[PDB]
Amino acid sequence: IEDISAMKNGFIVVPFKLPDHKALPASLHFMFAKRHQSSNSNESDCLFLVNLPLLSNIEHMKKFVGQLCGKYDTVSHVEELLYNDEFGLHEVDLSALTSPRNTALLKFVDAASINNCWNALKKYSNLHAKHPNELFEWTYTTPSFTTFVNFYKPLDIDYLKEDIHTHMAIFEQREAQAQEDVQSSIVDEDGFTLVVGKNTKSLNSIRKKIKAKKDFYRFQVRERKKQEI
Amino acid sequence: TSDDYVLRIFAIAFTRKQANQVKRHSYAQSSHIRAIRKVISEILTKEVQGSTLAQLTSKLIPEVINKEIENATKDIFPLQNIHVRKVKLLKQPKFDVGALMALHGEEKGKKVT
Amino acid sequence: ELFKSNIFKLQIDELLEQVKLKQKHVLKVEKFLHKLYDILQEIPDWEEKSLAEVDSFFKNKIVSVPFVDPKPIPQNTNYKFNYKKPDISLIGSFALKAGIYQPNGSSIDTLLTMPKELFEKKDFLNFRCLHKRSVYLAYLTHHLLILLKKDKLDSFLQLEYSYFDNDPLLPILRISCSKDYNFYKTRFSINLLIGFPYKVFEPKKLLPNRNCIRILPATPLYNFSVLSSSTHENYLKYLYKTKKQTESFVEATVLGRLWLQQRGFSSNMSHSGSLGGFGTFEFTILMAALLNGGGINSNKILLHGFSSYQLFKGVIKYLATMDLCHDGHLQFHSNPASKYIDEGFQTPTLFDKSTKVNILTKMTVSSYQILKEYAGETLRMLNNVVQDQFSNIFLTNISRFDNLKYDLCYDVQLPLGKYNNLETSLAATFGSMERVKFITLENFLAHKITNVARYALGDRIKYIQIEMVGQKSDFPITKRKVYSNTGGNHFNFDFVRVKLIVNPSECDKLVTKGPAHSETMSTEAAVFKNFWGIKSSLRRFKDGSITHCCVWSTSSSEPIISSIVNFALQKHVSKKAQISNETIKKFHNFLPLPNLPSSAKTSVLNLSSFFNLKKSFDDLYKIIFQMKLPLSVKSILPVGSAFRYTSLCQPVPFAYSDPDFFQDVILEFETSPKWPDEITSLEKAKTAFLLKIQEELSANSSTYRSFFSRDESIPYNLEIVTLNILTPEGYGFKFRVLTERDEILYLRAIANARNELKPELEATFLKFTAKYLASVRHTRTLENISHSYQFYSPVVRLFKRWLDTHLLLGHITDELAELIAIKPFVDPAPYFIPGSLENGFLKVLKFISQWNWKDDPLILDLVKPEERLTLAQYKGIQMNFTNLRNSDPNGTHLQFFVASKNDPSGILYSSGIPLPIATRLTALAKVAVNLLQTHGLNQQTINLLFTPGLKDYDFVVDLRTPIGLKSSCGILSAPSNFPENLNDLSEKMDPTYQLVKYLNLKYKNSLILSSRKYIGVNGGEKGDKNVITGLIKPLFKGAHKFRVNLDCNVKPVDDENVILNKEAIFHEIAAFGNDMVINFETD
Amino acid sequence: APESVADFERLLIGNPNSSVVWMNYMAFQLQLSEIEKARELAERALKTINFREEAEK
Repeated sequence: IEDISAMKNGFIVVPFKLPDHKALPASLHFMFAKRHQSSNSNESDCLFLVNLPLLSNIEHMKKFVGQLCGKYDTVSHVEELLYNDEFGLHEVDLSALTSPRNTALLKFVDAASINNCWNALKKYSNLHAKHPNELFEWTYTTPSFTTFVNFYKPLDIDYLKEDIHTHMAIFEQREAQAQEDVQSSIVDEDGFTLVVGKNTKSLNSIRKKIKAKKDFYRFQVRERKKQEI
Repeated sequence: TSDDYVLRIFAIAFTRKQANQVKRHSYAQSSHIRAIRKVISEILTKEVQGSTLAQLTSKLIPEVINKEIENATKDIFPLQNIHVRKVKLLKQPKFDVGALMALHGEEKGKKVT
Repeated sequence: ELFKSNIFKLQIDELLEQVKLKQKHVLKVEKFLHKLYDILQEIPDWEEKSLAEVDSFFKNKIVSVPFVDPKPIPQNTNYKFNYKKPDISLIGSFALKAGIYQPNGSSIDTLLTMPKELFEKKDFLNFRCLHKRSVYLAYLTHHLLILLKKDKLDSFLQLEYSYFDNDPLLPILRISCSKDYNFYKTRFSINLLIGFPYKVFEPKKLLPNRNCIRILPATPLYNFSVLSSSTHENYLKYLYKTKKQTESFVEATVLGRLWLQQRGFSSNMSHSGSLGGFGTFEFTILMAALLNGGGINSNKILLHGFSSYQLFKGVIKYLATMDLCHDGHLQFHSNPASKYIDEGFQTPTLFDKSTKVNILTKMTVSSYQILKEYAGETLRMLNNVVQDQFSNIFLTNISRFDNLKYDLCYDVQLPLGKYNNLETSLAATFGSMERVKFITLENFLAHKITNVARYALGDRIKYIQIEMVGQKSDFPITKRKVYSNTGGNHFNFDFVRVKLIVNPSECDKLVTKGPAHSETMSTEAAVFKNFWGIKSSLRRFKDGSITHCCVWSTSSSEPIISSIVNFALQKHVSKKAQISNETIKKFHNFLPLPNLPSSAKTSVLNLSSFFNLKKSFDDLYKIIFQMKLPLSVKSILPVGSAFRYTSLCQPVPFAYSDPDFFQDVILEFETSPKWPDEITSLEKAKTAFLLKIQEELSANSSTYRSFFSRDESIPYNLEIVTLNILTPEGYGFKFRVLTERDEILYLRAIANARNELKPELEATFLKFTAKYLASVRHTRTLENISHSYQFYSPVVRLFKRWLDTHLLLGHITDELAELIAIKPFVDPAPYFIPGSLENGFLKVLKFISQWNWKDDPLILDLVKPEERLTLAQYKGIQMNFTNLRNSDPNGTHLQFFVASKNDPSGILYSSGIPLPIATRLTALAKVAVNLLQTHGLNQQTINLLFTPGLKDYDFVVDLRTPIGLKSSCGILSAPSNFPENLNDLSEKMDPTYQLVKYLNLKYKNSLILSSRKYIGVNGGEKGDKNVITGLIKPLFKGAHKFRVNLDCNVKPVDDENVILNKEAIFHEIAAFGNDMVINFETD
Repeated sequence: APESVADFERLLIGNPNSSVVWMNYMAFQLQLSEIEKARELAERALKTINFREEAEK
């Protein structure tokens, strides 16, 4: 359990000791990190993290990278962290549908910062290999009585009014533009116009919306005579 | 209804004229008449089968059922004076004084001597 | 009739080939009884001897004469005693050739018929022929004993005395065996019966109206005993003749025998606190008489060309429609058709004229009534065309537990003592006429106690029975009768236990109304005032009536029927009797009790708090319907559990710490076709409507309080808003908007989702329609069926309480709990409808323990007693179940399956439930019925079934909230206003529910949890203690490959293979509940 | 290494999204020659596993 310093699939184990609780007679909470490879602009300079602790927020990422840089004399400025869906409440985009789990992404400010913290976590893995005490301790922002009644808090009428107002306003704007587009007498490049029924609103909705006689001929009555006789 | 009260409901509706009407009368074709009968029959059957008798009375007081009929048949033909004209009980189920006391809302003597 | 005919007949022939006898055992007992015939003809005779002579005889012999009571005395025996060679005959189901292979053990009768030249025409007066029979069988068993000591079968033979189906006037001989005539493996026994020939005493002199013990009242049991012993064999000849005349006599016989055995009925003497009087023999005589006739016209209602099922349906419908006791009776001729007469002789009366015998004198009136009710119920389930009822009729023993067989029960200890002690112990008298009407004191006290309890209760019950706790029927050869001394007596019992089929609509009547009042006191009001004594008085009512009555006081711990039977048996029977039912006492105590005035006197059939809730809600209803809006308010429908009378506790004003405080109400607007076509814009329009209603409410109804709660209980809809309304009746609601646009946008998202996204969105839409669409119809029909079945609401309250104690409520939904609780009322078979809290709760748990959801489905006919499920709908739901169990044959995705008219899918209230939770619930019901079977019903076992197990739990977290919430929750060990800040409302709210829920949404991949939802009842005395019990899934218990979507907190054992990180999980639980984790216990 | 239907089901209770234990279950059903049953439980694997694992789909 001590020589397990990294993983052969590229990931690197990141441990975190936990304090002596009153009801428990120390742990090492293991996380995993690997640099990201993506073509999107906002997912560049990114670190994939697996098995994060509870409520792994930007403040605790700042604390961890501060521990790392203050130990290893590096510099690594955190920019933003992505995909903090730790409870399973945002996996279906129902809105755009009808119109990456237990893991997160961590974006930095430059490749210098990301390679500095990458070397810092490599040295943290070597710390886990040789000396399991020189590691860091993970503090949780404790979800307590105040945070749970904060979840129980009734909503603000000002926030409600402003949110409904802006949402309804931009929805009326985009819906009016969509109606103008779908009933603005569209004509293709070659002369080819589309038929639109009244009270249709979306071209996407249009795309989603997208006898014989046997006794007559003489050969027929002759084959009927043949099959009867 | 769900309370097993076999019931019979009569409704009437008149074919009004629009806001731009220059024609004197506003008569409906027989196809529109038969279509509106179909829609009204389905509406009445659906709502009073989903409801119960006390719930039916609570729907029947504030004229909501004719409002639903009008909101549905605004596209077939514009109507007016839509009303559930008559309700007629036809069968009555097994008795329930407990249900009566519940939908309505034990007592001792005075020791006569 | 064809479909049920085929299936019923194949089930009948299957059952008979299952229970068929053993012909080698038949030949064994046949050669044995032939050997007994040889032994009988080797037995010599005894001449005319006096009492002193037979006294010296059986005094120097070890055998004592089992004399009938009272004994013969030398002052009135001037006649003598004699024994000659009797006539031999064979009687039984074996003699009718309709035997089976009984597991417990059967017995075959053989008759020794006395000689006429030994008889005289002055022997049927004053126990003369009875003492003749007693010394006759004494000499028989003596010489059988000496011939057994000759043939040396004594090493495995067992010879004991007995009574003819517990007839103390008719002592018989019993022969059993133990481990070449070793017949013990046959499980058969031999009864030696001693009878009189045909026409030895005049049957019109021995009709039950006649007196035959001089001292004038009739001697009915005396008459029947001697006349039946005179005319045993002619009946058997008649049964054989009718059996050879028809074709399926033995088949109808075995169906009747197995049916009465499953019911718990037999030919035993029922008059002394036992259930019997009608068994196989009387069943055969009834078959013979009904093929002999039956109608009032004396027409042949039963046809000889019928089948087995036809004869059985005929007898059950005939006994359901024909009274034999009160206002009618039946009469036949064994040698002449059977004719029904409209005269009931106040006893079950089937009267043979050819020998002048009523055959059901072994029956009591209450036993006849419950037999007729069982006949009517089985007639109903035999007309059940939709569902099969064969396995319910024949393959269920109903007489295993008295508390399940009967709704109410009480134990009463009787220290009466002795024959001279009855005069100062019993309040009633036992004189010469009392002795001649009941020869046996057990029959005397039994008929007395049934009469006094039946008069003192009357309308309050349906049916009454008494079980004389301690009765026996056998006694050794060296005894004159049965001797017992325990229980404060010298008779064959310990105490009594009274059982009661109660009327639920006539239980909570608070007055015991009697007759009217005039100046001249009538006989009825007179005997009413004498019976009730001090308790009786004269009260007037608001309508202007002057009638005698007596007035009780309800309680939250015992019923009025218990108080009445207490007063009645303590007054009119004996001053030394001890009455209790501590079982139902602790049931009513364990029922939650609300913090309301007069809750101690409030009984269980008071829905007054529910009615106050409904009235305040109707006020709010009127306010919203007079409110004006850009739409017109189409409908407002409550769907709350307190509305459908099933919340764990009755609602208390201002008790907002209740989990069922804010009842749900579905608000639904008119069909304005200008709704937004997108889901979020539609939702935010709903929120804007609720905000407008809230502003107008705060404007013009300022006495109410109101706020918005961010609900997201439905998945993937992050903007649900519930308008919480607080009304100064101390009550709370949450309003939400239903829309056909919600329905169609959910279906559009279903159609637009990807092929692997389809099951998740299907589950989301299923939860949505469970909350919004099936819920309203469910609460509607549940309200109606509850008001038809009153006791459903207390049994579902106590059942949901039991599930909260066993922590299964975190997964089990209230609707599923309601459906499994309403199952026994809508499906009473084979029992009756429950009318007591204990009876209903135990029927629920009995069905759950006997249930097998892997194979057995469940459909419920939500309907009042006699819009049922038609055959087409039933076949459709069965096809739904068979396709679903073909798509899931073991229950990984769905374990239970309950359907109704509201749910043609049967999946709505069963989804989202793990099979560990399922098997834990099933094993809990199983261990409950096992502890009830073994340890016996008492309050200790009540406490054992109510305590949680706290076992098989991989981790156990004991938490305690710092604030007590029991008094604020409104259960007695109180709030009186709403505080100024809704934030402090949320502060006084309880968080551990959302704790365990969010922890489950985090670790649903890996962990499963169970918590206590209702702290005000399961938090100890202060109402503050909870426990989180958590299981780990076995794959994540194992060690696997570290994936990018492995979805667990792991610890690597290798550089590629990882195992779960258990103590890190435990530390995360401690972190999430840091302010509330008090103790942790690992596996 | 599960061997019976009950412990196979309990290990699917361990993980129902585990194509490994789904595959071992249907492989046991092929070696015991219940091919319709293995095919049907493969359809059960379709309707029980999640949508994030397109690789295991």
